[PDB]
Amino acid sequence: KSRHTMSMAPDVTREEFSLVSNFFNENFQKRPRQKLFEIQKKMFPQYWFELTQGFSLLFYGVGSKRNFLEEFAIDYLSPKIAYSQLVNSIPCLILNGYNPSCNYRDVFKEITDLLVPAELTRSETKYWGNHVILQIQKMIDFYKNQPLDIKLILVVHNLDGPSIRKNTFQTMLSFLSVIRQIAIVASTDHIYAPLLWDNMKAQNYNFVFHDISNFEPSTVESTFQDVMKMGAEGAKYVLQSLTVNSKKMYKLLIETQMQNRGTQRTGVELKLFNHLCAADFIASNEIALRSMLREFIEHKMANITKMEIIWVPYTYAELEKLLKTVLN
Amino acid sequence: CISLGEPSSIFQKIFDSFQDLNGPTLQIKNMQHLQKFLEPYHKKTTFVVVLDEMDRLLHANTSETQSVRTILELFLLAKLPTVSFVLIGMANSLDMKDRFLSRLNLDRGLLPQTIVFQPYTAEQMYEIVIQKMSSLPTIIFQPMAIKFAAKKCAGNTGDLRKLFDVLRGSI
Amino acid sequence: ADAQRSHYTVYPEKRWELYHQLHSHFHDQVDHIIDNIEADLKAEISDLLYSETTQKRRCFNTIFLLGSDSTTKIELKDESSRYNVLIELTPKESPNVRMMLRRSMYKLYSAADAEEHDVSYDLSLVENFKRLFGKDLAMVFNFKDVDSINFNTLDNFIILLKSAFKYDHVKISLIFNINTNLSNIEKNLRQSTIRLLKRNYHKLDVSSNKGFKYGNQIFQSFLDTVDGKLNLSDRFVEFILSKMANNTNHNLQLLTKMLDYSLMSYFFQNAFSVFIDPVNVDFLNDDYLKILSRCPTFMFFVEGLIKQHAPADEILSLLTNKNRGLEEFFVEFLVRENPINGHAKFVARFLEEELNITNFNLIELYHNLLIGKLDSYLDRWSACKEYKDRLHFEPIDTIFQELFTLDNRSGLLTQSIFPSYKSNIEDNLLSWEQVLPLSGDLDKIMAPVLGQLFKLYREANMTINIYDFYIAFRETLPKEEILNFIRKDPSNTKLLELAETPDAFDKVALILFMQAIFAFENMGLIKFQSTKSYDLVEKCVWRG
DNA sequence: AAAAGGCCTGCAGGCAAGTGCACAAACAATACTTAAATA
Repeated sequence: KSRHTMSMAPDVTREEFSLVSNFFNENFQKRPRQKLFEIQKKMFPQYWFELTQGFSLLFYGVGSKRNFLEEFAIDYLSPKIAYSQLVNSIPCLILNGYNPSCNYRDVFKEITDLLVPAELTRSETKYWGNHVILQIQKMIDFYKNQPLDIKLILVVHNLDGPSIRKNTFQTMLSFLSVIRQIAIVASTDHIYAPLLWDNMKAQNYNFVFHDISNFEPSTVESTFQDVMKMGAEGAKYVLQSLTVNSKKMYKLLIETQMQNRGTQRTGVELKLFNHLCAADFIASNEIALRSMLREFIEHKMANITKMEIIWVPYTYAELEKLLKTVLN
Repeated sequence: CISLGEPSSIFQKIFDSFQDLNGPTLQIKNMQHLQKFLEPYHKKTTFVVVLDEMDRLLHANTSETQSVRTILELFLLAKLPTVSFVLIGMANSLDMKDRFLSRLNLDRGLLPQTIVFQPYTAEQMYEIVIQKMSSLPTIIFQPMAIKFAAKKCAGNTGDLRKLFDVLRGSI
Repeated sequence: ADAQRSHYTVYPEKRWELYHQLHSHFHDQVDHIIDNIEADLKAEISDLLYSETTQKRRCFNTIFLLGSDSTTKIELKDESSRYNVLIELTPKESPNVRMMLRRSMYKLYSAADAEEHDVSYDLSLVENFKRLFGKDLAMVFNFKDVDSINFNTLDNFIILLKSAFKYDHVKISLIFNINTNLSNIEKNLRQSTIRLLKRNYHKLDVSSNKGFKYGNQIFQSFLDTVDGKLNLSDRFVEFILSKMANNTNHNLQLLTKMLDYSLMSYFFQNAFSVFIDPVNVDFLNDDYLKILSRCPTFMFFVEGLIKQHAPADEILSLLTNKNRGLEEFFVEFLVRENPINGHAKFVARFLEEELNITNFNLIELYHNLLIGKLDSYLDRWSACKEYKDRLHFEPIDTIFQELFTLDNRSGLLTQSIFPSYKSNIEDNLLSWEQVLPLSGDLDKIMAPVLGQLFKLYREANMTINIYDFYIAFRETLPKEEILNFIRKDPSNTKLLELAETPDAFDKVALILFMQAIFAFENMGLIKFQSTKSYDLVEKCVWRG
């Protein structure tokens, strides 16, 4: 069952990786991106007239919205529609949904002061008995008899974020979006977005959908997430900071384990390994040997199975690289 | 930075250098409040900050929640006056640089000069020993046996001063 | 740069006026019926809450809300000399019994304080209550959303409350907001506690959808709001009916939503809105005269003229050869009253009070009307046989209506309100050209990374290897173009030094792959099965 | 040519390799409460 394992892959340093991603994502399909963008910008007065009726504007379509999200919102919608009201441009409440440190409690503590503090509603602040939901209920009862104009524009990047998608946060944002004097516009990436809202939450949201596909590299979103590249190279820096005796003993280990990708058959037995590290007069006994070995083990820098095989799971290529570069 | 596990009371410890009294609770807590907190007052002699034993803040509570968060906050030097709090940090285990955000570390921060100080067998530490021991007692003993001790310890050792102490115990 | 911080805020037409003056009438009647139903619900619940003097007076009376949305606010009688404290419990507020008790006690004590102007959060507060507040107490519990609360906990809590009936200065009442299925509730509780609730219950219903007494009524009000001023094809009505039938709980809200959205589409693209009233016949333009030519009514009636009027001279003269005469020929049929709406209201109110029929839908009735199957509609009850000739209405084929109407033939609204969320993505990803138009060479000779990876994606089985796909994608990767494109940037130093790496092809392959599989996890297509392992993955979506 | 003693082979008798994984408990630090210092 010999499967292609990602171990047998040409690794790329973080610098080369970052820089080539930069080159590509900033030059791969520029002319397509700008053509698409200048074409779709004509839709902006359409969004104006749609949000005139407070229809929560949800945005789907492949590629990141974050850039385009802040682009449409901060630059076009807010100040133009502010001028259109008849003065601080309506504070654009951007929700870094990709940021997993967003919490309903604090963001609502912000929202409160953003919204009208016409009365000392802080007096209604109580025990953990959630005054988020009760106070927003009261705020809705208030706004039901208030004039109709946007007093704040909130926009969520990646409404399917690891925090906003929490059903509590979702319900809070639903009961929020019920308010008329606020404009709700957001976007997601999860293809299963409609799984989030029942007819109750839809009724709260009154979602109107729009596709936006511009095929972005998801710059910011690549930042919070992480994959195996984001071990062999882990130990590569460790061995760069050690003692000469450790250097020599690992040198002997790597010779006797690379002689026979560095496979397990190619290792050595601890019997003969002690025989060697005692012949060349390095190890006095087995206890000091295993001690000066566990410093590699206590950071998972070498493998051991059973013969008493100590086999370096690091590739033959990377191993002989250690030899030719950092060991010799 | 030992008994804190949090990035507030640290910077009061830098306010300790003013020999004054203020309300620090915020101005020592959030990065922006820190930037507000560090515009010099007396003569415009630049003040730079140093964090001794960050390997407790680095080794603090859960990584992706507070300690990596604290590192991101304190570590970003995006001030507008170039006379900023230039962190002079110290970490025991290298994994700290592996725990950093990949994007942030390569193009920004105090990270690049990841100077290493590998265990000095005799060549620098033994000479520090000799230079402090300029007033050398008459019969200390055979210096070659001294270097023998140095090597056969530093094999598994990083304290020649403590090997010197077991030598004073021997004498 | 800073964007990685958490939600850091930033602190930076005649057609339209008719939209206003009519859309606002629409919403006005909407909100009228809305407040009607709301006051109705408040009234019925406040009524049923009292006057039920049950001589037992040792068991709190229970009020079930069948089909309750759980959002229905409640009011109480002021009822001096006795506090009327409302208590609301959410399935979030209910981790156990003890914390339910404490949260409820704190809530009711705070309310007694607000009415009142050291206390144990427990049942003692009940009996001390009089001594500590004077007036006797009467609380009511409003379990906001019961179906999700763990019924063992709620049961234990009710048995707890039962003990409060040994003080006689308090009385309690329960308000169950069941989402539906009273059988579901009576399936979970201990039967011995049901027999405690069953002392005096009332299966009061709260459903916006019931006999359409609000549904059909708001539909009719909408018909009135659109009377004589536009039309709506059978396609529109059947689409409304369909999309309504699949949304059980809240038909009305969605109905208003779709109607308003259709109106917005019209008043933002239709140019003839200004021509439902004669006061803007002078609002005509020569280009408007041109666009009033391409009408389907226009061509149909030109054909009818050519057929019937054998002399082509009258038809030719009334044609583009004249413009004032032509526009008069057009405005001739502009005033078709369309009794369809009138006779619709007629038959509606008729079978509402003459036949007095309730379990019916005026929407599909109007559909049949525009069709003419209204006979095979009214037949459903066998009571209009004597009336199917006085409620008779053959559908009339009005003319020129193809300019003053609304129909979903372009599916703009349907695609924008009810999109194929996964199908749209699969299409625009695999196809990608209908949206995407120095370095243009590779874009023209090699697909965007997303779609050209999606297409290999497609042939993948349930469980796939990371690296097998990596190589099958390396096959797709043109190394010749990869060196064409990397060295195509000489201006950068480090990128140039990168460009001469001899093993750069597979390296950049892994780079692009580990960016693509990266950005295709938050998009939901692929799942990184067994994080900390990531040796294989699964393709969640399939085309289908 | 078929029906009755006898003997040969297709179905599976079976179960360890073995991974998934659905159970559990502290878990790391949430969210909030309550006494104190200053005007």
